[PDB]
Amino acid sequence: ALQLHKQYKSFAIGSPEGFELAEKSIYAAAKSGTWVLLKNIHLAPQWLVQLEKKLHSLSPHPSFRLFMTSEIHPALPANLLRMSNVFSYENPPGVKANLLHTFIGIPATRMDKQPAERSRIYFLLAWFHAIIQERLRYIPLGWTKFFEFNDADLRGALDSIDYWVDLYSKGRSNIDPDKIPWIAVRTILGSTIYGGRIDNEFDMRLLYSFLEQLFTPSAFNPDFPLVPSIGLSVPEGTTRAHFMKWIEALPEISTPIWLGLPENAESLLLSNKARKMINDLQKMQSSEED
Amino acid sequence: DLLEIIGNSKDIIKIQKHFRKMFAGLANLTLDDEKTTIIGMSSAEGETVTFKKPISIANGPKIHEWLTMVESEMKSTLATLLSESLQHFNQVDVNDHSKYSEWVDNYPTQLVLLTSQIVWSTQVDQALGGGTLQQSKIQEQLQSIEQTTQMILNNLADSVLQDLSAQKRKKFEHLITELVHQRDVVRQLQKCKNLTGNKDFDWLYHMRYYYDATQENVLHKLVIHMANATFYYGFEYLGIGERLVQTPLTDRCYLTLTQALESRMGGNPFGPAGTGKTETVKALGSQLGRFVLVFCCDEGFDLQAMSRIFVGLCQCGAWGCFDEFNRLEERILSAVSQQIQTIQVALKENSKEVELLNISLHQDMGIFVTMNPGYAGRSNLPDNLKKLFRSMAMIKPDREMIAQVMLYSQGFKTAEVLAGKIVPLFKLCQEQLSAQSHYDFGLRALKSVLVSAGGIKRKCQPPDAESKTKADQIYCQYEIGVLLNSINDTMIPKLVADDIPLIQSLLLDVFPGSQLQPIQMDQLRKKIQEIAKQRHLVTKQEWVEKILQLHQILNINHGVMMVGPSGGGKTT
Ligand SMILES: Nc1ncnc2c1ncn2[C@@H]1O[C@H](COP(=O)(O)OP(=O)(O)O)[C@@H](O)[C@H]1O
Ligand SMILES: Nc1ncnc2c1ncn2[C@@H]1O[C@H](COP(=O)(O)OP(=O)(O)O)[C@@H](O)[C@H]1O
Ligand SMILES: [Mg+2]
Repeated sequence: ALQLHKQYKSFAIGSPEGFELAEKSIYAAAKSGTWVLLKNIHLAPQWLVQLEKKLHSLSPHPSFRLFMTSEIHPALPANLLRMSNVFSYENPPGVKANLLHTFIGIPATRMDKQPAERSRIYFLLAWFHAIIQERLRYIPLGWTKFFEFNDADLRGALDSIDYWVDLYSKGRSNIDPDKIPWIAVRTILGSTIYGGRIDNEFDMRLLYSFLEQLFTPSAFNPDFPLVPSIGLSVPEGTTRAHFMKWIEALPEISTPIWLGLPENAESLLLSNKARKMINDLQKMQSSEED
Repeated sequence: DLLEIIGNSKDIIKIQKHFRKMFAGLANLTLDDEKTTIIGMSSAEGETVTFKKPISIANGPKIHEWLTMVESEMKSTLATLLSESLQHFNQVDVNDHSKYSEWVDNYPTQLVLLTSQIVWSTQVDQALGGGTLQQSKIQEQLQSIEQTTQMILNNLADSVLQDLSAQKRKKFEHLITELVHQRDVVRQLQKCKNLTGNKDFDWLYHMRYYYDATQENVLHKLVIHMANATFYYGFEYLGIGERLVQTPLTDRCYLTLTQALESRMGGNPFGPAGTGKTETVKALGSQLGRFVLVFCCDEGFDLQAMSRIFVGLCQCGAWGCFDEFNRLEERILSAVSQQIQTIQVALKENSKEVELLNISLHQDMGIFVTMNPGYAGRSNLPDNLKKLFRSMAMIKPDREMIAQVMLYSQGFKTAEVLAGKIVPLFKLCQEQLSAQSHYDFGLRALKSVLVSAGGIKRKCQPPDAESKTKADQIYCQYEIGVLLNSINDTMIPKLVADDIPLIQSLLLDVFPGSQLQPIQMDQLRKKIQEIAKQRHLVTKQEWVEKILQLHQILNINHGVMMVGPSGGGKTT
């Protein structure tokens, strides 16, 4: 909307006020020929039924464009999807792709400030985040359930790191990795930020497994292994750019060995996908008969 | 109600009722013989606190004016009074239970517990030291503290036996609960060899309370710490109310919620029903002296009243706890969820103002939502709130440990064992008796039998190496008996016929050398048989028994439901 340069108008569906201002600004938005954006219309299951019927017989001008937004939610009526160009969005696979998504939210402006060890810590946080999220695609091997470790958890974890780094080195160009209270760091991040949502006693066992592996003083030692079997260890660096150049040199494909799981974890995954597919083809072939 | 309040502005007696709606614990203001000046504040349980600076409601002050003043003397008086209690306790011979109990009365339930935790914090800090004290030493300092309390506990462990007010009774019960937390924490610390001192996280993990007099403002004098989060006591009068048993799930929950408040995020405890979710958010607010308002969602929910309430939640900096949040009509779920999002984004940003439907936003406020878990690990919170809340899983409350402390405060001395037996018991009855829809073997239920056992124990009388042993054994079985007494009084009466031999059999497994006693209403039994012949009623033993369960229960609850198939003898 910015990039292109055209009157833009957003709106979050869910409120009482949300329904009306909308079936107006948008209606008008049409003849004028501007753009509109509704987001999370799925919250209005008993509403789009109307938005549909309307939009259908709502002839507009060439330049118009009504951009809606949603989450693969069964409330969306067919007609609504069928009358628009649907575009699907999925978190691509891989630890490398995971790291890049995380970094969009770690500005050099925040990461590059003293101590120099700050950046190395941010990277360890990001790598941690990638591991526990990639293991999500291996349930029930990776985790017992689907824990929604989101992006806010990372931000919160950074706020926490930042607190301890500012306590033990505020104003210095270097911090001592052994003077830092790692048990305190691991616990806040484990039991409060990322692990509050865990209701099992073994999935908590597993999260701390990774926490204790990456957030200890020895992790600051040069050539710290991340994935030994493949020779991959933490890069030496003190700036976001140093860490990005390392990320960008990683293979697009990650294997379960990266996540501390056996490689055959991938076999179960590739089979379940083979079953989902065969199963799907069989459906679109049954009706075609019946 | 605001109108009614305004008009009757000077006829206070008329407003009192509405106080339970503007103050957590303040239920009624105590006036002077002329009814022209407020001398203090009363709690629902009957406790009283006379203000230090009397307030006049005649001198001039209009409605809001004088209420704004009570709100201040409430905080003012308690803060000042806390200092006086610190000074009192500061000089008291812990062993002399006399001058000690003499101190528990000079102050509000609320303060006695704080004065207790302020000390304990400070004492533990010193024991651990500045991180330069050979283990052995610190370890000695802890035994000391760890033992000292265990003493204070015994005394109190005997007091609750002696006849005393429901008011004073709940105050010791509360103190018996906090003191068990104190020693239990220290005990942990004692299993800890390599301790860094006043700073070893094995200690910073817990909630500690520090009082720094050499601070201007009385309010800002108490500061609560937990992990790295810091709070000012709100000094909202709570009355006696309730205290939970600081079970390890509780402290783990305090850590997640305090960290959330500290991160300007909301609290979202989740799990099945009956795990201590809403109750824990309530004990935390009470711990930081906040005004906590719980909103019941599984009911007709007023959206219009919510808007108005969000405004005062924001303006007073009070706590809103939505109970069973997701059990709300999808439309209202989105309504409230959209308002919470605008307030919570406001908190995160730190703005002093909120733009709801500008207003001032009190930094101390907090939103909390409880609910059952989502599908396969997923959260049930609404998308828009997901990244705005810190969830906490509360799946298995520490029943054994709750039961245990719960009994100790009731007087029982063998609470460790009794709790280890009454908890698997409930678990068994739950799954090895008919599935009648009315059996309730949840915590709340488990606590009813414990609290009754208490009353019952207040109406009963207890009876070389080899000696102590017999003697313990006797006293031991004595309390076991008291517990069975409550088992029969509040459990088997609700049970249906076929489930009585099952329970009585089970009870035998769990309490081998002890059996159910017959009811001794010798008087009533006669009178009942006196009327039974008149009414032609065949007086059967299993029948008369039921009447006595009715008369028993009726002496407890003011609301009873006689139940069973038609022509089962209820009416007669
Ligand atoms: N730590 C605790 N100490 C004492 N009692 C508790 C504790 N946790 C739960 N309970 C008891 O168990 C019951 C739990 O119910 P509650 O927390 O109100 O519902 P929910 O867990 O569904 O929100 C409460 O009535 C409370 O008395
Ligand atoms: N103790 C008794 N001995 C003999 N007969 C009884 C006795 N109690 C009740 N009955 C008879 O059994 C019937 C029980 O019905 P009742 O208990 O009064 O209704 P409900 O069980 O629906 O409350 C009555 O009609 C009464 O005549
Ligand atoms: Mg009847």
